[PDB]
Amino acid sequence: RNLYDTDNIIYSPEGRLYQVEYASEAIKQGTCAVAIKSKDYVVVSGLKKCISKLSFPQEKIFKIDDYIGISMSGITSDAKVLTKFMQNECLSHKFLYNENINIESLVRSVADKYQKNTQKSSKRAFGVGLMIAAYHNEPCIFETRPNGSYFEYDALSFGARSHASKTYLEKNLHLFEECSLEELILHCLKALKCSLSSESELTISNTALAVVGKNHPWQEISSLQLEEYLSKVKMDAEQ
Amino acid sequence: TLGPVVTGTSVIAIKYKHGIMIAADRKASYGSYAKFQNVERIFKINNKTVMGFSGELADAQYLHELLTRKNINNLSEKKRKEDMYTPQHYHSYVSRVFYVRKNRIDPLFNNIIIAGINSQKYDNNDDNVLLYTNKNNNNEEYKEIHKDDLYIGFVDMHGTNFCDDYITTGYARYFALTLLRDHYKDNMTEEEARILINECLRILYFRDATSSNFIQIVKVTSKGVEYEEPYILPCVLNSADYVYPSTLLPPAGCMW
Repeated sequence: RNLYDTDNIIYSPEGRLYQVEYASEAIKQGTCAVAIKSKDYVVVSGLKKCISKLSFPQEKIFKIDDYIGISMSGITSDAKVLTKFMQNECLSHKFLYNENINIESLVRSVADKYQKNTQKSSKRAFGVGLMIAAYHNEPCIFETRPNGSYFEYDALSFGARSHASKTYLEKNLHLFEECSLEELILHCLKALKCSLSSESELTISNTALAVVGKNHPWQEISSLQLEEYLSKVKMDAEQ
Repeated sequence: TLGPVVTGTSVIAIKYKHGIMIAADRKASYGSYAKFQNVERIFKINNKTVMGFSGELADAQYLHELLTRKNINNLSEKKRKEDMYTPQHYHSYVSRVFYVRKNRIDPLFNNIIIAGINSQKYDNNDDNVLLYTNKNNNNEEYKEIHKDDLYIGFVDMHGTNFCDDYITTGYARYFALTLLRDHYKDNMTEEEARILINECLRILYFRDATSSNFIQIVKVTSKGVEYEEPYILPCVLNSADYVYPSTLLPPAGCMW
């Protein structure tokens, strides 16, 4: 409604915060990221955005701590601010208490940071949604939204045209829990491909993939290993 | 706090096969005046962590309130037993507090022991935490806890902090520490640990003017944190030359 979307502290007659809804709308315009987890591992894959022929693809997944990583969808400046916040929180917890931070408390603090920006008219919601993959006694996937909510998932996918990925995940969810690491990586790549347009293809340049696990600190998958996995995906899809 | 006024004497904590045994006498002295004789100097932080102090009672109480509220916040945020803070976490917190106050030159006139069980794999006491009712006071055997799963840590006024298999504060650092460095051994049973601690406390009672023989023992075990019934330590002199009448010594010279 034209009269109630001017500022972020005004509810519509339906009790809606249109500015926060538009901050969320910013998320749907980003590239697709998918994250799934087995009993031991979290695999996070994403599509890197290439502006043009001569441009390098942009980063999609970032490391927060030894066993914490994130993917983002939306405004990159907001994603950077939140990433710096999370990295400093993890490092300061390690400094003060000589132990890893609790991922639930980290996500709660990030959600509070989200919320505090929606209460004043001199501020605005973050136009970025975060996917947080971590290992703290177990694999965990969190999604933080612009309005200050956070949820925990067994599989998650956001970004542009990610409903195909969601369909694939809903179809194959029962298989992820008992999967091995290779099977989980293949499943994540297959969901990303499901999102991907047919004209586009998954290559080592435009695909980002990371794993975090029991004794597996958050690590990006090397280019050679990624090429092997993509070849496997193409071969088994050819059948 | 410019200095100590009402003070508590040494505390002794040791590891034994079932957990942590920590002992302190229940006396707080206002100088040379033993004004308070039933004071509590060991506090429960949570089901696996205790804090003992030697030094100013006011600063000890301030720290105890800080730790109580830290535990309450932890419990509020807890979703699984693994979320509860550990003795190592509390030791780090207290060390940071002391370091910052040293930097401000506004110290707490205290030496602190933070002891407990650094593990959640020996019981399910933290599945449902009760703060205002102690079900312990229906008896199952204790669990043999590995020494590496136990934690005793020391913090001093300057923020110096460390951990060991046994920690002493106050005057204990001489008498009890000598006896422990001689006779302590791993996987002691409860009775052996109590006998060693009782020897140390008896020596302290004989050689320390600010101590008493009214003792409080606290056990951190798989059953949780248990306060024993305070008891009077029997302390008899070890020589008859002490009791020998002075009139039976030669009346000439300096025989006193």
